[PDB]
Amino acid sequence: IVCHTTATSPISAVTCPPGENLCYRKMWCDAFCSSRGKVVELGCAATCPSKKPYEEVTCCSTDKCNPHPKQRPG
Amino acid sequence: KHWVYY
Repeated sequence: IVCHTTATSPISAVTCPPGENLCYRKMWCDAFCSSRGKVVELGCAATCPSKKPYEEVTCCSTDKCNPHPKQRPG
Repeated sequence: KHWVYY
C-alpha cells in the first residue's frame, strides 16, 4: 500500500507493513471541531463499509491517490 | 501503527 503512508512515514509513499489492501484518507474535523486542525489519520485499511463511524474516507487501492487535506473540487 | 496529521 504505496500511498500517503503515515506508518513510520511523514505522509510518504511507503508500502506499509502495518495494514491491509486499502489506502486511508481517514479525515474528519476540521477545526478539530474546537481550536483549529484537520484530523487526518492515515491508516492502512481492510475495507471502508457503508456503515462506518461517519468520516470522509478516501479508501483507495494504491499509488499515491489519497492525500491528507480536504479533497475539494476547484 | 499509523499517524494522525493535521
